[PDB]
Amino acid sequence: MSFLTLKDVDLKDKKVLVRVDFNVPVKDGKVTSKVRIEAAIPTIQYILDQGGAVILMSHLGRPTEGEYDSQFSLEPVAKALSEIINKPVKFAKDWLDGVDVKAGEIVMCENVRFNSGEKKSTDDLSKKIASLGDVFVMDAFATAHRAQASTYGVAKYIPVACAGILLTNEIQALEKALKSPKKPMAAIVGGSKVSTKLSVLNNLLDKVEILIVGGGIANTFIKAEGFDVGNSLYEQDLVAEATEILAKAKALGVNIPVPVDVRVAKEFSENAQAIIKKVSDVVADEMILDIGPESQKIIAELLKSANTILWNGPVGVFEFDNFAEGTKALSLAIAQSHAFSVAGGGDTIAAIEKFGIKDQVSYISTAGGAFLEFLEGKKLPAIEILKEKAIR
Ligand SMILES: Nc1ncnc2c1ncn2[C@@H]1O[C@H](COP(=O)(O)OP(=O)(O)O)[C@@H](O)[C@H]1O
Repeated sequence: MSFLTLKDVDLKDKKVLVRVDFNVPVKDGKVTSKVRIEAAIPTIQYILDQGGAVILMSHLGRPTEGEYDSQFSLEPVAKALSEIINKPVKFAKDWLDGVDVKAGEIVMCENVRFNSGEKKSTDDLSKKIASLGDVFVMDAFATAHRAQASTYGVAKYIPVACAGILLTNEIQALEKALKSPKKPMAAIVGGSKVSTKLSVLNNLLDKVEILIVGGGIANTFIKAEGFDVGNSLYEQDLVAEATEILAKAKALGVNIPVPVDVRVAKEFSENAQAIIKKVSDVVADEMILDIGPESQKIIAELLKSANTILWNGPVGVFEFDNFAEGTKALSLAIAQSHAFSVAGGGDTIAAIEKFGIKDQVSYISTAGGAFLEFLEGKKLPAIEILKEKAIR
């Protein structure tokens, strides 16, 4: 609401520049997944119906700035879009000098990342991009955490800057979980290290009633509670930090359900056999690879009560069937909850696909760092410039 959306701007007979996420996997000049191209169809369709000309801008892969590289050209993506849309898509390689388009037509620019000044958002390149159209639309959330000429700089100099369909929905789903969640609110933070999720843990610790820690993160908390972890993956350096997190959670009346029991193994492979053990019975030679059935029950209880769920990780190495029970019971609890659920991160997405509960999750973010920076409570430069340019 703080920024303008597609419905708040005049798109009739205007050159409309759209920053999309067409960072799709390519193999031998052919797209192996069309998911992200299918996602931006409503945004493209809407502009076309309003009477404007669409100018698509995107990044692909990791090319070196200031150089052209055919293995990262958006040419196969332009052909892929024309197939899905059924509408002709002109591919512009000389788009910076000029772009020629007529209402009802779609034009695909060559990869932005080739241009000098893109990563640093140079005012030189930002003004050149802004001069190509009348309105700027930002539809690529996965890149909203980076200030770049085609995600941030163009919005400074273009006459009109707004947010597209995908970006408006992503910010709305995330803000419905973070800014003012219907209580109770439960967050699940799982991963290999407390260090990589510390900022997520400190930001959520203030906004939730339930904070479930999982995997390597949970193991560090098990060590903080005084229990022996043996050969389990944990960060010794952060034990003092996780000890403080448990103290602040106590003071703020947050339920951090540290596992009461675990599933331990003597080998890290898909052939190892689970041994259900109380947290206090972990031997030196053993490693915690999943939670126990008592810890699953505690989690299922707490998520049944919740009206908002924020899921960022598993509770076990679910890639191993013998250590998948914990993440299965967690996924099934989230599915049964009917709470507004927001999921993000690769393991969470793999857990959702493996346990086939994708429909039963209200929102699934496919963003990486952009999703994590938002969960950390940080300002996303692409979003902030749209807020400024929305003021009248
Ligand atoms: N008990 C555990 N011990 C070791 N590794 C685990 C355990 N539980 C889960 N993992 C694995 O650790 C990885 C989590 O790392 P991370 O990349 O931070 O997760 P994400 O970024 O998707 O939230 C996952 O691959 C997960 O399967």
